[PDB]
Amino acid sequence: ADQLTEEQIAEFKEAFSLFDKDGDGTITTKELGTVMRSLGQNPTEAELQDMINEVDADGNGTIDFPEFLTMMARKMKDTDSEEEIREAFRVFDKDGNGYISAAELRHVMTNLGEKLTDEEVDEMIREADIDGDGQVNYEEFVQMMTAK
Amino acid sequence: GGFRRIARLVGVLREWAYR
Ligand SMILES: [Ca+2]
Ligand SMILES: [Ca+2]
Ligand SMILES: [Ca+2]
Ligand SMILES: [Ca+2]
Repeated sequence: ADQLTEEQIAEFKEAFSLFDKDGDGTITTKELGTVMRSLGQNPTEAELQDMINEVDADGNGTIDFPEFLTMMARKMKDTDSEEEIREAFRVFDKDGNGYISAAELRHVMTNLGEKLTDEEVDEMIREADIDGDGQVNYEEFVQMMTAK
Repeated sequence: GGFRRIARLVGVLREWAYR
């Protein structure tokens, strides 16, 4: 009985709406450009178009639910999980002090488009606060991610 | 939502800007 991996694909369905602010089922270089500024800056509608062209399975000019998933598994495979972790940590550590912070976690979730209480941010720290210092250090951050 | 699940999506943000 060779089962499938559709269980993981369900998670990407719930994340797709977060990336598509219009909830119309498709993301356009203009919409994603807002996320790029939050990471550092906005690319260019010319260059943004080339990125979608290599991932456009149909060639319509936009990324659909099934097209977005194929690119995700293709990028991580040719890349290493160690590389995506280093990039994500650097994005959360805006002040670059060695660890994150309650204010650092809340700034990204709100910037992403989700509303949570300050208590919601504190618990996130508890999950990676093995030493009990109230802050997540670099070592605690990687261990919790590769715990299993 | 699990904290580990959120980290996977963050890694995708920098890769998109890589190219
Ligand atoms: Ca849209
Ligand atoms: Ca397409
Ligand atoms: Ca920090
Ligand atoms: Ca800690």
